[PDB]
Amino acid sequence: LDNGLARTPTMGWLHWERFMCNLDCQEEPDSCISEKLFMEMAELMVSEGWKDAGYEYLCIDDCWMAPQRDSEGRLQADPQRFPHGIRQLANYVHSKGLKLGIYADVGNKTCAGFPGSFGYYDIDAQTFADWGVDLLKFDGCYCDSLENLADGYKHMSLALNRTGRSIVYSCEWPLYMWPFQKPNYTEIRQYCNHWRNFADIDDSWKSIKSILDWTSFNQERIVDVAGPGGWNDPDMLVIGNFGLSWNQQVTQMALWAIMAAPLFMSNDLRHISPQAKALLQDKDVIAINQDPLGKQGYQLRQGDNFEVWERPLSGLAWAVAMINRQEIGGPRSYTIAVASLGKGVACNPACFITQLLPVKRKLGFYEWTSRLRSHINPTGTVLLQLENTM
Amino acid sequence: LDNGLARTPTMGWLHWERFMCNLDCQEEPDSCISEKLFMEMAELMVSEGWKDAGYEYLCIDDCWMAPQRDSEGRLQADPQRFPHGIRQLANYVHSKGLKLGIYADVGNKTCAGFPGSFGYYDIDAQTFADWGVDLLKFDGCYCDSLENLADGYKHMSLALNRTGRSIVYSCEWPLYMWPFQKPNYTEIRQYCNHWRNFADIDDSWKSIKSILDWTSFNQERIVDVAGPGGWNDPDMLVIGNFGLSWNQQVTQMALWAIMAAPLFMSNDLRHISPQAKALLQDKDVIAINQDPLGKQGYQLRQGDNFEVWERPLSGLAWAVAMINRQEIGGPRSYTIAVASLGKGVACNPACFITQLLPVKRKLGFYEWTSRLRSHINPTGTVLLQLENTM
Repeated sequence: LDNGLARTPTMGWLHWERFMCNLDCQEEPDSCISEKLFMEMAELMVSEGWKDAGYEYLCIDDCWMAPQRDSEGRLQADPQRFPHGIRQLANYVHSKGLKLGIYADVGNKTCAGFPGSFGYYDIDAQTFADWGVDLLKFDGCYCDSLENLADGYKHMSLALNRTGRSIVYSCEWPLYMWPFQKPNYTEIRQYCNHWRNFADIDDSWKSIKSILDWTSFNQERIVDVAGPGGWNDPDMLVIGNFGLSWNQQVTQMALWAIMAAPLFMSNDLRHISPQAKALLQDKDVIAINQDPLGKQGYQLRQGDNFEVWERPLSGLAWAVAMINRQEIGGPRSYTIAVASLGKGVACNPACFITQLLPVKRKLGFYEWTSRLRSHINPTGTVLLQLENTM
Repeated sequence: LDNGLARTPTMGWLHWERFMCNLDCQEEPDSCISEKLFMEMAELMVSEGWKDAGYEYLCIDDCWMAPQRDSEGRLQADPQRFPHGIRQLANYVHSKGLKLGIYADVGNKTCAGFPGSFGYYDIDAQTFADWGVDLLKFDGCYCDSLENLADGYKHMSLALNRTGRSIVYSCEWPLYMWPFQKPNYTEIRQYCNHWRNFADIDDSWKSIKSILDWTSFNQERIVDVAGPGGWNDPDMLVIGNFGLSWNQQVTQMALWAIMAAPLFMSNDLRHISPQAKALLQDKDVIAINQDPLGKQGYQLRQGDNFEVWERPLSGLAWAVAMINRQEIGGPRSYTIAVASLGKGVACNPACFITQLLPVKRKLGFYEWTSRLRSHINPTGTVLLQLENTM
């Protein structure tokens, strides 16, 4: 989508995975989906230099809206949970130098069961533009057919442009299209700033394995189309929570960088290990995700429970990631010919590799003839960055 | 097994999960199964007060032996990897105040492919007793029938007593009996200090889930036989490595305690997060595992992705463990009537509950009538200990 936006993969925070559809502010006023929660996440994104580090988009997901529409046919925030409404919430967020996402659904309802947008795209866009929204996540629950779905996504996309406001448009289109026929990715790219491809993420290594595995098994399909203004979305960063171990969290952050994926954390910024904050804010790592070139990485090699992934960067740099998939034993040793690495370009004649993760130790100079030996952790990843002599 | 040993569940360290069958001391001298490894683990068990904390058995698993037997028909250490042999290694360990485990296999071979003990039980026991072995793990690979397997386990047990030395006898008997018929647990209890019931553990929550689930799906069978001198073995502690998050590691430690399991660590004592150490050495928690009573705990309640486990202790105490099995969202609240707890005894009339894990906060006094409210982390467990007013 050529709205001149998402020129690099969007970074921000999205409530869904961690905060789900919680409507109880009796007994749990803390996880409750309410302004006080966004207002507090906003307040914090500033304090702990998430914003400094590049996360700009405070995103609301499903369950913000009241049971039904008002008198004019418009949506509204839930009266009791967003007493002040969105215009004001937006307002507040902006003031802290941030940007606001909201969520809606192509069909007759959101996935939560709340009002959908079928028949209302024109009006609904306007509302959003009106409130000062900066990003919209459109979901695909509850709709007739692929015909309709395909049209809603398009029609909504058009509408948002018509409102004349910059709004990052994040679509769940492709996901809903299987298994009814592969999606035309070039089509979607023309309408969406980014798109959800596979299942939902939850707090598990299983989840992560399977997203990686699927993105992996499907690369020709998707790796090529990705580029400035239109990214593949493998889903949120769950680093921070309860499900993944350290090496597994590095596996995520490393592979979301290789993937030129958007980076929306779903976690609780109010209680977060300080080493999860460390990872999630790694400059060099974020820079890889954010590489201005925008070419999406891919899986090079596979087998003996190891995976090799690599991504071309600007200035003849590359990122390489080695995952250990063996969930037993201790850290394993792995070696590749530095020549079979960055297409055979990076390290001809000479190479400068700094390991970025899990540590950031500079390894030396590597000859075109040289081999890279490295030790990987069970379920972890080694992420390296390569430079040239040139 | 009435050898007056394992009167509480054995604590030590076993190489297998973390170190597996690693024979390359060329390129990996550090994981290589070698005396230097045990020597060094021994060295460290003392330094970092693993021994202080209760872990006493330094255990060798598969792959310590030479390709075949010597001239007299005895086993022998691999010449190159155990230049000094076992008698000396044993010796060294004892001096540090520790006890030495070894591994052998009922059939024609070990699982690694190395020499089995079919036809050699009598001699082989003697060899072990000779070296100063304090524990034997007998495995069940490569043998004809249940007929034979059943006999080897018995015969070996007999033989070890005959040597006249104290040797903890750790059997893999029941495991090799399915799916060929349920095992007679009373029978096994007469010959083994403890026994492996389910599949092998690896570094994953999957593994942990599935052991828990299976032990749980099978309690009547096994829960009741366990007592002093004869324990159910759900396999090693993998806390310390790469696979499990914090809350998952607490789930293991808590649950292995409830399960009156032996505690054999398989991790690298040389590189270990210092908060994995904390947990692994939690006195209070260790206590529960070692409760002198020796009644094994069990799963009380189940569902809505929660689990309730409890164990009777001495002096009318009980441990309760609550597991949150839901791998999405945030921490959940759970409540039980304190009355429905320790069979209804514990907290009649009154109750003193201190949470042991994941923190060790004292909660108040609880009335017989009282409810326990608690909040569990996705994939975590809350471990509570309950005392009486009496």
